[PDB]
Amino acid sequence: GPDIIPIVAGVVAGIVLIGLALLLIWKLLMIIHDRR
Repeated sequence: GPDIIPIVAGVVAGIVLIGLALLLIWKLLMIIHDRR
């Protein structure tokens, strides 16, 4: 869209960081119940 690119660069970027940050901490959750 018009005058929306600047917004996407910020949001679309953070979206990739959230999906990666969750998968990281995710391993910290399973690593505990892995030995349980």
